Amino acid sequence: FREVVEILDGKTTIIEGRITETPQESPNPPNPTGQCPICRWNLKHKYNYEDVLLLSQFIRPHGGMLPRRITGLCQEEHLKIEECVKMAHRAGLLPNHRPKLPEGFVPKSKPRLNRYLTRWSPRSVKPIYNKGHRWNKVRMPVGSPLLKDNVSYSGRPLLLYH
Amino acid sequence: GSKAVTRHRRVMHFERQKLMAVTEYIPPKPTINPRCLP
Amino acid sequence: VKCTRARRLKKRSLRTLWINRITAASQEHGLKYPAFIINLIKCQVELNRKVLADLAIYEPKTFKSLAALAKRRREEGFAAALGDGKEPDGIFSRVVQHR
Amino acid sequence: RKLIAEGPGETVLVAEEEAARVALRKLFGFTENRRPWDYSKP
Amino acid sequence: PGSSRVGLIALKLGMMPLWTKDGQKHVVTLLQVQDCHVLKYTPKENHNGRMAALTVGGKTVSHFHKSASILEFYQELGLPPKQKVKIFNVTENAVIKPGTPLYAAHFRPGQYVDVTAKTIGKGF
Amino acid sequence: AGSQWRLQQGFAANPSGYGPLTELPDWSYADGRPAPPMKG
Amino acid sequence: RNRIPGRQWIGKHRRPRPVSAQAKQNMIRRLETEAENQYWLSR
Amino acid sequence: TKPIPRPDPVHNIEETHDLVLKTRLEEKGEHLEQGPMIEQLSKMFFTTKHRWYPRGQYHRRRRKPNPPKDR
Amino acid sequence: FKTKGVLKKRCRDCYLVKRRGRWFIYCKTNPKHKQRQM
Amino acid sequence: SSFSKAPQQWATFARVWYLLDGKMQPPGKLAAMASVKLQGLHKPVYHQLSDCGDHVVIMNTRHIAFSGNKWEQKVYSSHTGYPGGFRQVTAAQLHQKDPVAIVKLAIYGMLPKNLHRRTMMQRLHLFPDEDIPEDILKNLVEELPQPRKVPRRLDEYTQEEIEAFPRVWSPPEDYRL
RNA sequence: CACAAACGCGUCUCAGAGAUAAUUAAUGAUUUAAUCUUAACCUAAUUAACUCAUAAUAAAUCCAGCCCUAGAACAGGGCACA
Ligand SMILES: [Mg+2]
Ligand SMILES: [Mg+2]
Ligand SMILES: [Mg+2]
Ligand SMILES: [Mg+2]
Ligand SMILES: [Mg+2]
Ligand SMILES: [Mg+2]
Ligand SMILES: [Mg+2]
Ligand SMILES: [Mg+2]
Ligand SMILES: [Mg+2]
Ligand SMILES: [Mg+2]
Ligand SMILES: [Zn+2]
Ligand SMILES: [Zn+2]
Repeated sequence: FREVVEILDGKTTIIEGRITETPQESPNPPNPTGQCPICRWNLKHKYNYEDVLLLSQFIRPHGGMLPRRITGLCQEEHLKIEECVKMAHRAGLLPNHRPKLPEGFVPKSKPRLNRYLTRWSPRSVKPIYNKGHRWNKVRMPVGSPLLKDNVSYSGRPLLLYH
Repeated sequence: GSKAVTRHRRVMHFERQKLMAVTEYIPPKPTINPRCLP
Repeated sequence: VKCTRARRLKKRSLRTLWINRITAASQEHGLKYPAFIINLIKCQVELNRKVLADLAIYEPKTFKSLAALAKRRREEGFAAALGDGKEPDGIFSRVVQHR
Repeated sequence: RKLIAEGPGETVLVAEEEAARVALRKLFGFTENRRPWDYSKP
Repeated sequence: PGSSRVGLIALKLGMMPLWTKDGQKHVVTLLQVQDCHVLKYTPKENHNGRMAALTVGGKTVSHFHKSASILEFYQELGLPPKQKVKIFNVTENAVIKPGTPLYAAHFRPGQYVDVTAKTIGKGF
Repeated sequence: AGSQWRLQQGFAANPSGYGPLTELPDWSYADGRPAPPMKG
Repeated sequence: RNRIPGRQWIGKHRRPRPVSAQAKQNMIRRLETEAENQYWLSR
Repeated sequence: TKPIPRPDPVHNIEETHDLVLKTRLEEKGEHLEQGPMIEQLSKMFFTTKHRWYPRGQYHRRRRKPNPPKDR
Repeated sequence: FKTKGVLKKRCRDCYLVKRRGRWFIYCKTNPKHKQRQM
Repeated sequence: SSFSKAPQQWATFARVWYLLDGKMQPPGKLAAMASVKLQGLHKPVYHQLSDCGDHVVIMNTRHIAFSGNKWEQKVYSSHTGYPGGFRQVTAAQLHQKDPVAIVKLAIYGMLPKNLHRRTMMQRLHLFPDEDIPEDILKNLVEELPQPRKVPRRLDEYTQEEIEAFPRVWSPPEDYRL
């Protein structure tokens, strides 16, 4: 992990890069012959939005994401990680990875609405005024189609649109 | 009563709709994904 | 005419009442109604829903024993399913023939 | 510290009286759980 | 800054012309205060939860044509019977001890007032 | 319900079908002489 | 607000009522039964 | 288990006259109109107000005078 | 803006952006190329 | 087991107060068990002609949670009867104005449409936060478990669990986070 | 305008906060460039609705007769000054 430090000492600017010790991979994966990091740790079709401990591994401290060339993931599972990180961020998980702006925390707004399993964004969804009957129903999506491939212990499919 | 060939897609009988639904194509799904196979 | 038709519907209404009562007294023990019914049948105990609701109302310990038997049969069937073998046969999974 | 009887009531006093009735009934042997009468030919 | 005052109950006497120094003519309605007294005080948490309530009576009427509970509570209060009884929303820093009279010098010349009354009933 | 499980175990789909609950004669005399049979 | 023109189950425009999974499993069960029947009718 | 709640206190007793004090404990009485009585009963017993209103002559006459009893 | 069903770049400086749940052709050099999917 | 007729009947048809927490809970899964306990469909002595039915006190109504984007998509609509009196209020705005409205309307719609409906919402008590009257508090018997297991964030996880969860990947040292 | 009243052709009064759709921006990843974000975190500039501050009503059981600017009936306000 490399950090940059910018120093101002009397009309002289010094920009330096310093290496900080980084954590390493755990020594014994259960499936060593797998290429991809999730698919060698056997977390394919297992994790969800609730798994905070794995979604914290592939994120920036400011809530951003890391590219797939760095993370090494397969493309579909990288998209699944991206969707689950977005779902957790709108669900109110990862509270310490928001950026710090001390002028803005003091002017409080209306209290944060508790929500989870949000496929879309709060600001871009129109309210369904017209709705519909049973033979044409506008269904509110809950969860994402990227996560329909998870295992079902009940055996019933995950109802994504309700 | 409509003709045999129309332009309005000719909405089907319910038993034929059940026939279409049971005889939809399903792809072969391998046991382990070949991309993150070795 | 309504007397005859409601006489026909009386059996269905009373059966629905019995199923609601059995569902209530089984969910009071934390076991679902279809699991309770099929696991009571799998022990070759054939009590109809009328007398099962009757035990449920007036007979709390006996209905608790029946719910315990159904839960034990459900756990035994799940264990036999996850075992994937014919050699382990349980104490309540044995099948008794007529004599 | 052993339970011999328990009784219901609308009021605490009525419940206590009913618990005394249950205790007296279990002591004397008149219960709902008692032996029915023997109607037989000796 | 956001406080509210105690209002009055008056009697509409009539109407008069009035003139201004720029030459224009306005019309004034005459409101005579005859007997105005604060009656009782209802607290903030018992009335609305924002502002307290002050009870103000109107012009003085006869003892013999009022009700028994009304005469009993005015006998405890100490004043003769009033005609109309009204409720004013008043902030806690403007509370007045009950049984206190009020006068038209409560209003100063040059101010804006709100006027509430039963209008002229034209029937069906 | 559970007719399918009875079908794998060899019993009838209906519990009334040919079981020991069915071909036994449901009442008998107290001294032990057999009852007259059922028309069904 | 939204209407089905004419009668529901007759016309050019019908009710868009879909197929259900229960109907699907019923159809596969009936197909398996008749497949067993046409096996037993073979020889 | 928890012990029995013990509540017994007589605040109506007077040192001057116990015969007036016992009558003061029997001096509690109040009369109230129909509508306030119905909403008071509804708030007390957690039911709606529509049960407590009375019924007609035709409805009270068709009630069975001697209903069957079991047990 | 122009409200359209399918979107294309009329020059090389136009770009795609997903805003408010909809897709946008935004162009800086030629502002007449501003298009919005419906 | 041996009781008199009137106290036996009183014990059988006794009314019970239940407690229910609504913090981080879906209103539908809350209202399912709320509807069941308001019916008395958890009683084996249940009958539709009997007056069986239990009280339910729901707290933490302000801390309600919707799955998905239902906070902005789902609307609640009413008509005042007058022309031009049609009000479609988003569920976010309705919960901002009246906190108990969402759970009240969910239970009110889920309960069966007979004339016992008003009577059994008269036994329902809804409080937005944990501020219950003491007369209601002394009536309570048991608390029902929450239908949804609440997910915890990163800060509630202990460091034992943090080092117990294995690290999936090894980041390069030249990268900036 | 031949009733003490009604009337206009005559006179008086008429309002704050939040919220938004489209559209502009600030910070910043996937895609270490950028990029208003169906990426978050806090932001603003912003139509009409729509709600709420705020205003009205909001003191239980005297009511025979008489009057009334109150009224179809029932109701409502006065009847100690004088
Ligand atoms: Mg034809
Ligand atoms: Mg028959
Ligand atoms: Mg009039
Ligand atoms: Mg026959
Ligand atoms: Mg048609
Ligand atoms: Mg039609
Ligand atoms: Mg940048
Ligand atoms: Mg820019
Ligand atoms: Mg208001
Ligand atoms: Mg009067
Ligand atoms: Zn992979
Ligand atoms: Zn262009």
